[PDB]
Amino acid sequence: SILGAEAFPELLSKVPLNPQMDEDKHFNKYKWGNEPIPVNRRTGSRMNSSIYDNRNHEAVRHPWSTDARTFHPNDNPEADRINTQYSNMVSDSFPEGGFSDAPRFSSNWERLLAYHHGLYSPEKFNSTTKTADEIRLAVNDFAAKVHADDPKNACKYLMIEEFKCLQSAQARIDPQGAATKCVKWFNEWRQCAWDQEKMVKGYNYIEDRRARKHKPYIGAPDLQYS
Amino acid sequence: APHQRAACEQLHSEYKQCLAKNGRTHFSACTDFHSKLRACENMLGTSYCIDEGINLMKCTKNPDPSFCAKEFVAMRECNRPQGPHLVLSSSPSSPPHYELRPEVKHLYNVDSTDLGSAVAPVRSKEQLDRVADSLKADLNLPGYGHIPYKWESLRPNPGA
Amino acid sequence: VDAREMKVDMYEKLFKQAADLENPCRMPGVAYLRCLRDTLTETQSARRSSCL
Amino acid sequence: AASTIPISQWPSLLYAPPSSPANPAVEALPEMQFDDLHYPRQMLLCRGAGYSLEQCNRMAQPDARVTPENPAEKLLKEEAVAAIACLSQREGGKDEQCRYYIERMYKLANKE
Amino acid sequence: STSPGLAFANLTLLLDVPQLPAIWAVNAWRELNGLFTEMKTLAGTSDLLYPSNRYNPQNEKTNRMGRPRKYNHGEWMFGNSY
Amino acid sequence: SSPHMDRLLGDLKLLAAYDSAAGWQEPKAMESAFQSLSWDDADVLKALPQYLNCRGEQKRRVDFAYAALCPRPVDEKDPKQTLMSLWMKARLFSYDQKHPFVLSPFAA
Amino acid sequence: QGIKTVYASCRYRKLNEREIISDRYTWLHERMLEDEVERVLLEQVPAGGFDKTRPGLLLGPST
Ligand SMILES: CCCCCCCCCCCCCCCCCC(=O)OC[C@H](COP(=O)([O-])OCC(O)COP(=O)([O-])OC[C@@H](COC(=O)CCCCCCCCCCCCCCCCC)OC(=O)CCCCCCCCCCCCCCCCC)OC(=O)CCCCCCCCCCCCCCCCC
Ligand SMILES: CCCCCCCCCCCCO[C@@H]1O[C@H](CO)[C@@H](O[C@H]2O[C@H](CO)[C@@H](O)[C@H](O)[C@H]2O)[C@H](O)[C@H]1O
Ligand SMILES: CCCCCCCCCCCCO[C@@H]1O[C@H](CO)[C@@H](O[C@H]2O[C@H](CO)[C@@H](O)[C@H](O)[C@H]2O)[C@H](O)[C@H]1O
Repeated sequence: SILGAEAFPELLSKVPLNPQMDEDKHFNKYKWGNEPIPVNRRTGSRMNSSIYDNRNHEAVRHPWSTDARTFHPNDNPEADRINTQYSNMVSDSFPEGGFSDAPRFSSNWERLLAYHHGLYSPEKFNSTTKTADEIRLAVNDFAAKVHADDPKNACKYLMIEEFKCLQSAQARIDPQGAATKCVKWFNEWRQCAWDQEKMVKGYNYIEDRRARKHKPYIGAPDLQYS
Repeated sequence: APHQRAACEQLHSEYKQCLAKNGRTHFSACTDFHSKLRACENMLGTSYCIDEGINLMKCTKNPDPSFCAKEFVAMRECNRPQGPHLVLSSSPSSPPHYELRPEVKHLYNVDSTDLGSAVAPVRSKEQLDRVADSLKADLNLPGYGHIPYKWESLRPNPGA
Repeated sequence: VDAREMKVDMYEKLFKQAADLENPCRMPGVAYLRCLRDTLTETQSARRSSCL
Repeated sequence: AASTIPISQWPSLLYAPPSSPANPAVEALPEMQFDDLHYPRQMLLCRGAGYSLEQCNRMAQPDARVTPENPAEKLLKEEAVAAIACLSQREGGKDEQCRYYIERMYKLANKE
Repeated sequence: STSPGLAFANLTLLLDVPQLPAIWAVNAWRELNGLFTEMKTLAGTSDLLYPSNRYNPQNEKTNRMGRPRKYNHGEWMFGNSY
Repeated sequence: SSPHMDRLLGDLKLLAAYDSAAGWQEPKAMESAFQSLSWDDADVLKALPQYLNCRGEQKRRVDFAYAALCPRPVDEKDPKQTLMSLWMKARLFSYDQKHPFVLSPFAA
Repeated sequence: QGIKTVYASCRYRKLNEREIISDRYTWLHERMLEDEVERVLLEQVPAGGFDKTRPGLLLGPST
């Protein structure tokens, strides 16, 4: 009795699940070959990024022992990146399988203390990257909930966009890096909140008369702005 | 006296209705109701903000440089059900102060009941210097006033 | 009616600060308060049948 | 030709992906949903109503708010069944043995 | 007369001196609108009018930004809520 | 001795391969997958017309499972994708009508 | 321009006064509505007030 007879059609019919498998098993059904994803991009550890940090490009220090070999983003990518899907794009900034800095705690109180001091979250350390489908599902659920909360709100799509950008930047495993990208939509939402409030509660101000040189040149048109 | 309580509540509603119908410009027409409302107050231990509203109306047509702020806050604090939380201390002192009732001190983020003067300070070189020195002492920054380069001139402060 | 609007606004502000979008009861609470806003100019007897 | 997509253009890449031989319905990508809170919320609501765990599990039903169904499965029913029969008989359509049905379906769906 | 070196001035003149009547007309229209606004203000208004502002939609049932007034269904003892 | 499990896992692998080959622009590989996608299963063939006419709780269970496995909406114009989706749904329908699914975490 | 500027200065002074008073009246209106709501709420307080020593809802044992 053999194990898994009808379960390896990929092997029976030389069907590669990816160019890496194609190159390995020598099926040669990918016309464009394969450019291997190097190990520094397949795995690695979290690193400091800012140039205004002294330990820049150095691995992040944790209470537990950690391999300090870092994930290197793709800084000099090739001109042709035939697969421009999220699957192949995410590997340039994160490792699909997650970082290699996860702990195996010898006890429960060590885990407790790390969490209590803000140095561990399983959501952040024991996890992979999110697939495009998962990101879209989360975004659409959040959008439905926001619409149900209030349809006649102006900052709705702004909140949805900051959520979307966090999910796309993988804030679960890179919260600081993702906030660095989403704080702009947060700020726009703040502005829209003030604007909606001032439109609801009539808030206006006495505008001063028009300046003597409002137009730089007499022949120039003074486009009227509300 | 629940009958009397209901009667006076109806009277107060009628007074409000007449005052709204007349407007805050013509408010001297509804003086008829004071006779009964003051008796209501003296009987039921209740208040109705009569003098406060009248003073506010009178002031907002001939306003004060303060723009009737004290009248506004007085009316706002008097219309409260359980009584005013914030008051203006009656004092022989020249500058009056804003005081907070003790029974409501636990609702406000304060150490004492004195919330400061009810008028802004007067411009004074001495007070400015005092505040600046206090801030410098609290900061304790070695490097304040240091001038690495100054335009060479017979004048001590070139420009300024 | 103005005081009813104010009371409903207070309820909504309090409940929205209390319950976040991840909370399950947020949508039902907001829906009930929206029904109240819709039925302000009514009596409790007529509002119950609609908001129950 | 296919240039790198920076990390700032990924939100638009998710809802407007590039063209591929097997594209999704971009107009329907905002409609793909799969609620992870369905059964927890159902149980919470029922237990708050006052039912027991067994009653809740008997009354539970799968989520209907999922990704909509393809209208082709109802419009091109007969053609799809015929194509599947052809495939089952001809080993998956090797060396273009179901081109007939596949092209009929493609024409019906595309119309030039 | 003219010359190639005067192309700047020729173009500027040809395109601008015909606009001076329209500029003067715009100025006169602005003056008349200001006059009418001031006459209306003198006549009287429920809510104030901002003179140098583009549009003033405020009335008894409309905020100073075009939205309905909140808490305006009933009546108030001190009169208008504004 | 485990044909259902084997063919399920194989079909999943082939769907993944089709998606990858589409992303990498490989018609040869994706057609190889489509051809290898187990079209000669009598049980699924017999359940196909049953699924095409089912309705109600069974259909909702099967659609929930198919959204769990393949939530992305296929293009309404690609007959190959449509057919692979139909085949996977028919397989799930056969498994369900033999032994129904229990999708709730709460159960006993 | 000087005549217009004098007239505008007077008008702007009056307008500033009116705007301040109007905003403060709006503030007062809102605060009075809040006071009415509070007066109606205080009727729902049980006789003797609240028992601020214990929790309103006891939602578990203490063994
Ligand atoms: C040969 C021609 C004639 C030569 C002589 C001309 C110079 C006459 C002036 C002499 C006075 C100099 C003062 C000396 C005391 C020290 C102060 C000082 O010097 O600092 C000034 C300055 C440095 O200042 P600083 O470092 O910034 O520090 C303090 C500030 O200066 C000052 O502090 P502040 O910033 O707070 O002050 C601000 C404000 C203070 O002042 C003011 O506010 C107003 C001052 C203006 C007063 C106007 C007059 C008032 C009139 C009232 C009456 C009106 C009615 C009657 C008149 C009617 C008129 C018709 O502005 C000024 O400072 C004005 C200063 C002007 C400097 C002199 C400019 C001339 C440069 C040299 C020109 C060389 C020409 C070619 C030579 C050719 C030789 C081959 O240094 C110089 O000016 C150097 C002067 C050198 C003279 C050289 C003469 C030629 C010698 C050739 C040697 C060969 C080698 C040379 C190399 C090239 C070879 C080819
Ligand atoms: C010891 C003797 C002292 C003599 C004192 C003489 C005092 C003379 C004071 C005149 C001051 C006029 O000041 C100037 O006038 C014009 C109109 O008149 C104003 O108005 C001008 O600018 C403002 C906007 O910029 C608008 O009103 C308008 O666009 C224009 O008319 C200017 O805003 C003001 O800066
Ligand atoms: C027969 C009508 C009168 C014919 C003569 C018209 C001459 C008008 C040109 C004078 C210069 C006007 O230049 C500028 O335009 C208008 C006034 O016109 C003013 O504009 C400002 O005050 C006017 C009040 O009238 C407001 O309507 C306007 O919202 C405000 O921006 C500026 O303060 C002034 O600096």
